[PDB]
Amino acid sequence: YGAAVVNIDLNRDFFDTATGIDLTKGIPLVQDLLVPIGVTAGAEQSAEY
Amino acid sequence: KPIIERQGETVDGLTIIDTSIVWPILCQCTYPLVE
Repeated sequence: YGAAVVNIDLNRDFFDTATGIDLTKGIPLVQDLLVPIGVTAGAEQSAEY
Repeated sequence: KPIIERQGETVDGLTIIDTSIVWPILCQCTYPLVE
């Protein structure tokens, strides 16, 4: 009695945080698979989606 | 007096173009690879 919001997403268990991906935001974010070769320092932070 | 004319190599490296300067730039030359 008193739930503000419920919802559906990716199970933070089958997709473990250690050996594979990560989910703190909604998007399942992995580190370095497709990094844009030649840009500034703050870029590529979206190509990790 | 012309602006371009025939002459042998000058006392400076501008005449006689070396053509061997191709293999180093295909092997022994790291680029910024694209910081």
